[PDB]
Amino acid sequence: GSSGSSGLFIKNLNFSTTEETLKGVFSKVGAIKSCTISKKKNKAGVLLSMGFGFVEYKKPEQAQKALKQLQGHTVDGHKLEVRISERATKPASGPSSG
Repeated sequence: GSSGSSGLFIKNLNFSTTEETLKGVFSKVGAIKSCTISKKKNKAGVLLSMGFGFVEYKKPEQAQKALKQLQGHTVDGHKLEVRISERATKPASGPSSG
């Protein structure tokens, strides 16, 4: 019984994709409060995405819109998975090699 929260979880983020571009695409809906993509220090030591990130908005609404509004958008030839951050259901990340 509570509607209204900030934050957005993204998946399938092309390693090539950057924070700048992400802000632009999301900047269409409204003013972004804070954007941070899951990036770690690799062998080289460069901040590279991990295929997912977290976008924040100034108001719950904006996030509620950009959620699906941005969903389906063909980015880098691949579609991203947008979800309402802070969701009870945990993301099931399957393996790749095998």
